[PDB]
Amino acid sequence: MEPIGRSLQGVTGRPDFQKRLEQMKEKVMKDQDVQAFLKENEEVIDQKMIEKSLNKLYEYIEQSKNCSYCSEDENCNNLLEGYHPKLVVNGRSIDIEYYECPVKRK
Ligand SMILES: [Zn+2]
Repeated sequence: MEPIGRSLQGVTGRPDFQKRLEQMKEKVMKDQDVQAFLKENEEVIDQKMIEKSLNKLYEYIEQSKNCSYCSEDENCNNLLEGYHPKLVVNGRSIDIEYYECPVKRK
């Protein structure tokens, strides 16, 4: 009833960096596309892979999920316009590839 080795002990190393870290960590695990991709490739992806590819997954959700080739969102700065970003597992790292907007097909 009395855990002698309580793991609830914060390491003294906690700069504002960790505040970003925990924020983005949650933010990534808060996006709907991420949920779908996670379970899609959960057999391949590991927890650590997520934290390693954190930057990618966070940049993924932060950018335009859609594209102006379909949406009238002119306020979204897209350079890979005509495409949409999707996550892909490449070895031990998760990358962001663009697939062509299906709206190009009628
Ligand atoms: Zn589109």
